[PDB]
Amino acid sequence: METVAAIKTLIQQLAQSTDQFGRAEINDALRELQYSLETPFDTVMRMSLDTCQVAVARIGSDLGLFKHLSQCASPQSAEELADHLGCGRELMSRLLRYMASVRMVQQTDDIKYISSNITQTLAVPGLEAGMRHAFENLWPVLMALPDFLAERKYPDIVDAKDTAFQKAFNTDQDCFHWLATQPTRIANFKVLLTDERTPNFLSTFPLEKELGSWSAEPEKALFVDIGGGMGHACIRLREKYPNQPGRVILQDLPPVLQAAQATLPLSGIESMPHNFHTPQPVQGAKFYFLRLILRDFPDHQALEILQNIVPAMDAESRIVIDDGVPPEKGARWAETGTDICIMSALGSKERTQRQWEELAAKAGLQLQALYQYTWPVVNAAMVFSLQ
Amino acid sequence: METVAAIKTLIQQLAQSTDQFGRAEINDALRELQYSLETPFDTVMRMSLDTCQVAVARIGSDLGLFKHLSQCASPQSAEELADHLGCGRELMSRLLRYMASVRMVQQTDDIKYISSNITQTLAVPGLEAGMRHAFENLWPVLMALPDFLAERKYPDIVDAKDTAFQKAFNTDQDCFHWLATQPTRIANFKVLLTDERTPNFLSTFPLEKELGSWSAEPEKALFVDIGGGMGHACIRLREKYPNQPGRVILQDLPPVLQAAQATLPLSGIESMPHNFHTPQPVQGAKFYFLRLILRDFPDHQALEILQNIVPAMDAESRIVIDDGVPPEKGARWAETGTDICIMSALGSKERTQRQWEELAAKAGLQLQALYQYTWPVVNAAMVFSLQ
Ligand SMILES: C[S@@+](CC[C@H](N)C(=O)[O-])C[C@H]1O[C@@H](n2cnc3c(N)ncnc32)[C@H](O)[C@@H]1O
Ligand SMILES: C[S@@+](CC[C@H](N)C(=O)[O-])C[C@H]1O[C@@H](n2cnc3c(N)ncnc32)[C@H](O)[C@@H]1O
Ligand SMILES: CSC[C@H]1O[C@@H](n2cnc3c(N)ncnc32)[C@H](O)[C@@H]1O
Ligand SMILES: CSC[C@H]1O[C@@H](n2cnc3c(N)ncnc32)[C@H](O)[C@@H]1O
Repeated sequence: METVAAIKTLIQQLAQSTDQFGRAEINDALRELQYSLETPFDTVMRMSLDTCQVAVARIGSDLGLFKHLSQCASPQSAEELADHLGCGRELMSRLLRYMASVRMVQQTDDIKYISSNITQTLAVPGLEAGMRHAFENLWPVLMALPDFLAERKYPDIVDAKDTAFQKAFNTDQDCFHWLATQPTRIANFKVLLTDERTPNFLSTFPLEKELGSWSAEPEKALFVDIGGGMGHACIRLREKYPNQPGRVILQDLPPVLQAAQATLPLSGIESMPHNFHTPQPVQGAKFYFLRLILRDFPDHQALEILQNIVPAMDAESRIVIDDGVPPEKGARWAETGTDICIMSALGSKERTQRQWEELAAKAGLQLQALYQYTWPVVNAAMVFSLQ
Repeated sequence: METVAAIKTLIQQLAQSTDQFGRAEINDALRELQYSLETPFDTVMRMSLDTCQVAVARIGSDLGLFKHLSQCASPQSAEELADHLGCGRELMSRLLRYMASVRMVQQTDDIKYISSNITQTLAVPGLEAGMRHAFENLWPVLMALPDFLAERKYPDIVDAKDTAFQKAFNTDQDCFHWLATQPTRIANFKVLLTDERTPNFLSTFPLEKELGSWSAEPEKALFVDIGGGMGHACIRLREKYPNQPGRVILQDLPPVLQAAQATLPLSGIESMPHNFHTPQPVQGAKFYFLRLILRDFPDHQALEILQNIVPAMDAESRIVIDDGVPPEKGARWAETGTDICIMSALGSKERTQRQWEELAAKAGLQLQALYQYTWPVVNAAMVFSLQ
């Protein structure tokens, strides 16, 4: 209709007028409008059928469909794609019709297919690995959660070894120990670590202000990236602040450090094997950095991780927790759905600012500053000192 | 910000101004805009987390939360709901924060909780049963589909006994036969049958034109509702055309007829046990009516269902197929996701108009008229005659 076409034009123009945070606000508003305007039948159909997207994306990934379509220079028929990818022709046609209906691909007026933005996204290895993680790891845990809670009379989940994960995968191990026995899941996780989120904390972190008159002499450490994965934070730090002296150290387990060597700069960033359940070896660093680490642990274990760092700190040292800080009320779906998932798989939780401060106070830490860098979903670098 | 509030105001006014079909078009446009404006990370987070809605709706149903909240006269704290419903207080608080973020409930400015439109929807028994069906029946089949297809080198699914269902539930039975052996699932399906879709075919079906000079004597049947469930079509027919002569007959299996007695009118509608895989007993009826029946069967079995009716027809008899008629191109998510689901569970498929005509021609039937009654997703009463 002319009205819906005009709605689309105006929302597209408003989205172009603003920045990425304004666009995120607009998208959340579109979701709220959808939910408020759907009929009861629509609500049930949406909940029933939006499930299809993850399974169908998993199939397209298995087939290599999104990568292939992303590199195509002209629209492709369903028969061409089926023959190229080794898929039944009718199966491929039905899959593509569904995918086009949810913009996973685009369907042309002559019933051929081209890449959409979502096609290109699912072709990126790290983002593809995120979707595959949702299918193979998250889905079974969420499928097990309702009956787990029912059988246990709805307990408050507090223990990584006693949550829905153990029911879903028929094991008594916690998720992290179980994963070490699953090579294909490990391989997918290694690809998942190559995804770099944007924006990052350096977009708003006032580094020179927080540094003050800290001296890197004689040979002190500026930045210790604890569980840093591929070291993206270290790389971006050296990129934005190339002249700031001090050691920059990536700490992780040996297999992921080995994976990180391929893309690490030739010099300037150390790779130090370190298990963050053991005392922090680097003494007196300016910043001990924990990005998306503590969210994966219940309070008692997250506390242990902080307690292992505290003895290494001097008066100028800071622990920087870079993580989600959802609000007391009005939290968005992308910071509450995470909470349900990490509850069900890891026994952990999202933490408000007050909850972060309580946890850190148990380690003897005090919040000095908080630097938000995403909106409306809150990710922030929280700077803690001793006392 | 102010912009988001203005978008909501204007879209709400436009939605109020139009009818249900215009609102459905607007909602589809809002979904398309959301998908087109999300970031790559947003896409993966959405696919990862929208899954949570079905699991959390199942938990809320298990707790009786939506029915309870729907009958509350004031906002309720999370502690009050937890204590009343027998749920851990922190678990209840986290569940409610997530539900509020996806409008499954509403959160007030003082962090209490009231019903939303979706709360009320999930409190309705038939719609609740739809959500429970999505969780317990659809989700396992979709979880099994990618590896089923991979192990079988991506076959065209054509057989109700050889699809993802058999892997999901570790059985050689087809879905309907297996479900008949599962009493709790049967009970849920009986509640699901009490949901009546709106609008229905009588909103556009020119009954008097199709009847012509047809005579109901001697004791002939006007309308035979084959697999009619609770008999809603019979009830609405008698309601809209109370003076039209001719028997009106609800045909289904005995347990469903028994369930239907509670809500059936005291006179005017016959309850006749009949299995639609067997020859049709009522001879020379004007309309043999099949609503949302044939979509659940692959072509050879749907053909058998029609062939069991054809010998009962005289020259004035018509078979009326009331079902989805998705377009050749540009089909919507609510008529393609259905296709993927019924492929994976039942071996069946959605059918375009041309595919319906091919199938019916195998039974000796010819399309006379097609009366659409929903938009933009196509449901239509297709009228077939002999020859
Ligand atoms: C969320 S991932 C990567 C987060 C990373 N800081 C980032 O934002 O780029 C968590 C990281 O913690 C690492 N890790 C898990 N257990 C660890 C342990 N016991 N000691 C050190 N690192 C660990 C993983 O190998 C992984 O690289
Ligand atoms: C989609 S449901 C209800 C459809 C119904 N026409 C309506 O629109 O409400 C399918 C119906 O077919 C019935 N059914 C399933 N197998 C049947 C059979 N073999 N013979 C007769 N009815 C059957 C079920 O009991 C159910 O009522
Ligand atoms: C976008 S990739 C991260 C997504 O997967 C979920 N997730 C990530 N890592 C884990 C993990 N180790 N265990 C359980 N869920 C996870 C998070 O809720 C998020 O939605
Ligand atoms: C509102 S319920 C409609 C849903 O029922 C689903 N469905 C799949 N198999 C069956 C079945 N055997 N019985 C009833 N509904 C089913 C379809 O996928 C559709 O999304």
